[PDB]
Amino acid sequence: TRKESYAIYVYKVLKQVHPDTGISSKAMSIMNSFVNDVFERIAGEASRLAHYNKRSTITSREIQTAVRLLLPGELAKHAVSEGTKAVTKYTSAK
Amino acid sequence: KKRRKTRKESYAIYVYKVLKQVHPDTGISSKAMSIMNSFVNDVFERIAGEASRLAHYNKRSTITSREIQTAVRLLLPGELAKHAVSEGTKAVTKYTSAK
Amino acid sequence: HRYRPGTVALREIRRYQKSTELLIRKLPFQRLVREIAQDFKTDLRFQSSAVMALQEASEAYLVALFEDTNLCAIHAKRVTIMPKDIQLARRIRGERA
Amino acid sequence: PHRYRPGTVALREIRRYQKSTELLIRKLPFQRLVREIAQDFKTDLRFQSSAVMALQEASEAYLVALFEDTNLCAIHAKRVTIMPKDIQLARRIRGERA
Amino acid sequence: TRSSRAGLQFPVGRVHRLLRKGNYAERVGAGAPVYLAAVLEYLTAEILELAGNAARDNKKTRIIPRHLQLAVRNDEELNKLLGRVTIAQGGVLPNIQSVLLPK
Amino acid sequence: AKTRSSRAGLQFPVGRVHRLLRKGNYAERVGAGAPVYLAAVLEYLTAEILELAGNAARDNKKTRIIPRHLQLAVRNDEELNKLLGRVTIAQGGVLPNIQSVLLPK
Amino acid sequence: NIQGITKPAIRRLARRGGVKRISGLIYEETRGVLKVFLENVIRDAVTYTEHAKRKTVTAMDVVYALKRQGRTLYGFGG
Amino acid sequence: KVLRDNIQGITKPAIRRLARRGGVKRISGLIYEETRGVLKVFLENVIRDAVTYTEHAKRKTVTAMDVVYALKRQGRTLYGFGG
DNA sequence: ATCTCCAAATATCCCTTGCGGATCGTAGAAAAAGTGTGTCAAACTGCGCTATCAAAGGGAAACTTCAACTGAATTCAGTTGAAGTTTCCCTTTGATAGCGCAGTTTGACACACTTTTTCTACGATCCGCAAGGGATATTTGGAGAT
DNA sequence: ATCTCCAAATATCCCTTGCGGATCGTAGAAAAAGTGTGTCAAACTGCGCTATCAAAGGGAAACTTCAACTGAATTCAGTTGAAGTTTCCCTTTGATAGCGCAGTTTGACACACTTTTTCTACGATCCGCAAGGGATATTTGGAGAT
Ligand SMILES: [Mn+2]
Ligand SMILES: [Mn+2]
Ligand SMILES: [Pt+2]
Ligand SMILES: [Pt+2]
Ligand SMILES: [Pt+2]
Ligand SMILES: [Pt+2]
Ligand SMILES: [Pt+2]
Ligand SMILES: [Pt+2]
Ligand SMILES: [Pt+2]
Ligand SMILES: [Pt+2]
Ligand SMILES: [Pt+2]
Ligand SMILES: [Pt+2]
Ligand SMILES: [Pt+2]
Ligand SMILES: [Pt+2]
Ligand SMILES: [Pt+2]
Ligand SMILES: [Pt+2]
Ligand SMILES: [Pt+2]
Ligand SMILES: [Pt+2]
Ligand SMILES: [Pt+2]
Ligand SMILES: [Pt+2]
Ligand SMILES: [Pt+2]
Ligand SMILES: [Pt+2]
Ligand SMILES: [Pt+2]
Ligand SMILES: [Pt+2]
Ligand SMILES: [Pt+2]
Ligand SMILES: [Pt+2]
Ligand SMILES: [Pt+2]
Ligand SMILES: [Pt+2]
Ligand SMILES: [Pt+2]
Ligand SMILES: [Pt+2]
Ligand SMILES: [Pt+2]
Ligand SMILES: [Pt+2]
Ligand SMILES: [Pt+2]
Ligand SMILES: [Pt+2]
Ligand SMILES: [Pt+2]
Ligand SMILES: [Pt+2]
Ligand SMILES: [Pt+2]
Ligand SMILES: [Pt+2]
Ligand SMILES: [Pt+2]
Ligand SMILES: [Pt+2]
Ligand SMILES: [Pt+2]
Ligand SMILES: [Pt+2]
Ligand SMILES: [Pt+2]
Ligand SMILES: [Pt+2]
Repeated sequence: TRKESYAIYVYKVLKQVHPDTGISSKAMSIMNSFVNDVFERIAGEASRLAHYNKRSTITSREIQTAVRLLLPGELAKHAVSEGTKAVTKYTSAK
Repeated sequence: KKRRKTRKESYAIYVYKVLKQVHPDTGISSKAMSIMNSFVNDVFERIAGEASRLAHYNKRSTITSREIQTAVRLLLPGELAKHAVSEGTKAVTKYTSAK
Repeated sequence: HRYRPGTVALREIRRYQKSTELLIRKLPFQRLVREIAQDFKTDLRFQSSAVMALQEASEAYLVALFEDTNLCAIHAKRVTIMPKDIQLARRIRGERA
Repeated sequence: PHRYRPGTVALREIRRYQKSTELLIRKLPFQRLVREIAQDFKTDLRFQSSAVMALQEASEAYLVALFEDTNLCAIHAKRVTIMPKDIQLARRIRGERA
Repeated sequence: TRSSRAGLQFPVGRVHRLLRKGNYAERVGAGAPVYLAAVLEYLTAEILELAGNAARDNKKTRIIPRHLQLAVRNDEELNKLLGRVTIAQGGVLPNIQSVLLPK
Repeated sequence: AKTRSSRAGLQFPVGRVHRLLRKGNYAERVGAGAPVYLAAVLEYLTAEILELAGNAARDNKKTRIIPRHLQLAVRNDEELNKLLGRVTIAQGGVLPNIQSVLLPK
Repeated sequence: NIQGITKPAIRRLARRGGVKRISGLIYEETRGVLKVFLENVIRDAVTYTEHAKRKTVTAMDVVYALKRQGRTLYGFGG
Repeated sequence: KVLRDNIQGITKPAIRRLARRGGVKRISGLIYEETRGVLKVFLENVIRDAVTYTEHAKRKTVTAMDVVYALKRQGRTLYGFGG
């Protein structure tokens, strides 16, 4: 049966950032843990936010304030800006 | 009337019933009532939270009394866990008796 | 008549470990909360209970920290709490790197 | 015959073990301990070899971190030597009980 | 009411609604609210039991926050359960370290 | 432009992130921008760690990234270190570090 | 404002804490520590406020914020 | 066959090596039994939860994911074995 | 100050594997496209409660006075843990084979959900009265002096 | 070890206010009923976990010797605490001014759902080859010794 993983996307991003560099299989496993880990923390807090505010839906707004709550200072700024910029670009299409 | 001042919902009256059951000549201040109301919500979430994860982990779509039970075993320390599993199993035995 | 150094102290300890009253004066503390909030978002109000919440949380925190700091002091055969005690307390807690 | 001063080999060992990442507890001993403990909770349990490896990774991590904190407690008391009361102090402040 | 069929004071129907609204899972079995209500009831029984006694020991007929704090901190297992909780207006257990006392 | 990643300008997979938000019981409904914003955030953080681990592999004369490089990366960076303050990277070791008083005098 | 948290107040706190003798440098340190604490919680409390599109920090916004820092508080809407 | 006294498998050299990684220069003789106590309490707690996860799955084999979930529960998240 | 020597670092060759870059063929999942439907954004509104104010007294915070006792430095001796040596246990490695059981598969259905009418528990609002607050006196448990 | 002397504890009475019962009215729980689909029981299976064995050898245990660290003992400048006088601001009380939170109504639109078309990503597999990593020898930085 199929085992889903972020390994391909992590390679892609690794090639952009360090184009002559490889990643060992354990190292990849950690990266895959990190991504599921962070996904969980963000979707979790976003979920609380919508409940706290009597709302049925998770929107990029909740993801945003979940990010502000979870990521430390400078990392929240850049991720907020990488995130809004991707949504803008995405709407600008279809 | 017409404009209704909303409606807060607590466990205050069930907590009061149980307090009678165990201390008939004892009563409870509204501040302490508020504390017990927090406790119940706090524990409800801690439990329902684990159950929810247990259901996900095991690729199932339902929170049954089996998940509540093991949620409880994960959440509560030694003797509290043992008693809580009694009172819970017993209530379900009894509830499904009644028809 | 003089009480020896340490005796009124021990009396104070007994008194406060018996009461539940907040030990910081309400108004200075309220000004502090508003000063701080102001640095994050301007033009903000507070439900009275929220400041209350913040003062309960703040004091429980500090009281619990002096317990920890006090132990570190004793660990070093001392009786006086010093900054190095709070610093170690906070480090071992993982509050501080 | 040559003889290093006490502390010299200790310092060099700290360097060696801080450079590297291998598990420091022996593998068969550790697995026997896990099985013993598992058993007191439930007879007839089996273990994926990687379940034991996860446990060992978590346990070496926990203890290495605890010794870091124990050392800070020894140094705080103007000693260089870790002692039972240092760990007890570290564990109390960390909020670990039992 | 399902509460009576189960012998409980705590509201089996509400606990059931609250489980469906909290997005815990797609579906909620019929046994699950009962068992949860039962556990909620057991634990609130267990606190008030000890808190009551603390009101006695302190010569009062009304439980206040400080009795909840004494109930809790004097009981090993609840102390654990509420390790990361502060009870507003509870204060602390009287404790003074040996070495601080006079000989 | 077919896929929602391409549309958004992303390597991380908007389609997969959408599905996991839905099948994870976070809320009844999931807005259109949410998995986009979230895939963007997941991609940024992985790029920031891989960047920093990359440097670490190179400083240790190495071409391929291993868990010790991730560990050195995370703990030498004040902010990643905080984000993962309660995390254990299997096979990472610790930072080299010896308190002063223990050095030979 | 941080000097509103006065020396005698910090002493009372330290006494509930079980402290007999207090070095004079302790009163500044505690002020530093309380500021860091209050900042972190208020930062998050305000985050929750902004998200609800409100201008008033509520008791719940605080309770939520203390829950996030792993410091659950009972008695205000928990 | 009966399993007894296995915490003595955690040897004196092994505890010393862990202290070294932790920067410890001098170790008092009483440390080794304190360390066994601590490790034992640590493992009893994680394993207890791992085994509950296992019993819930109606399984007899404890998996990496039961351990990974147990550690997450204790607030000691582990990367490198799933999740 | 200068030599001696030990363990870690560097240099050499060889070889195993785990990786990254293909090419593949193939299940499942993303997207495209259509349609049914409920969430929530706005706009308008009442009033709950936050902010503010003005004063006045009371007690708390600040500042001052003194010396008790604590923390920090110095010195030292017995204790104790580090370094190194020797002996041999037992862990590691590599392969084996038996099989216990994890995880996939498949039909039958109990069981949760969803919709709609009836029954009713629990929230809101009210306030008399006693549990507790506060004020004053009297007792008791200790501290500090001689 | 015995007398003087505070502050906390206990006793006691009179005032204040929030408990906790009672009244009333609705939002939600219960009953009844048609609906499908996740769960469960039961059959079948081969990954991989347990068990064993055998050989090699890396590392643990137990031991001697002694360097140096721990902690007991002593000294004392000085930093605190206790208590007195002085200065300042916090808490209470009584509203009045109005912000903005949250109640109500609604339809436009956005997201769910379900079917068909399109292609991404996973599992299975080979391959150039630099990356390692190991076994074997040598050189090297510096601790300790002469
Ligand atoms: Mn009773
Ligand atoms: Mn046993
Ligand atoms: Pt609330
Ligand atoms: Pt997994
Ligand atoms: Pt491979
Ligand atoms: Pt590969
Ligand atoms: Pt297909
Ligand atoms: Pt469409
Ligand atoms: Pt509609
Ligand atoms: Pt005055
Ligand atoms: Pt005065
Ligand atoms: Pt001293
Ligand atoms: Pt000596
Ligand atoms: Pt010895
Ligand atoms: Pt040795
Ligand atoms: Pt076989
Ligand atoms: Pt099965
Ligand atoms: Pt079927
Ligand atoms: Pt009375
Ligand atoms: Pt009274
Ligand atoms: Pt009284
Ligand atoms: Pt007396
Ligand atoms: Pt007396
Ligand atoms: Pt005396
Ligand atoms: Pt009231
Ligand atoms: Pt109605
Ligand atoms: Pt209704
Ligand atoms: Pt089906
Ligand atoms: Pt079916
Ligand atoms: Pt041999
Ligand atoms: Pt050998
Ligand atoms: Pt050897
Ligand atoms: Pt002196
Ligand atoms: Pt002096
Ligand atoms: Pt001074
Ligand atoms: Pt008005
Ligand atoms: Pt307005
Ligand atoms: Pt609004
Ligand atoms: Pt409508
Ligand atoms: Pt090479
Ligand atoms: Pt190499
Ligand atoms: Pt090599
Ligand atoms: Pt040299
Ligand atoms: Pt030298």
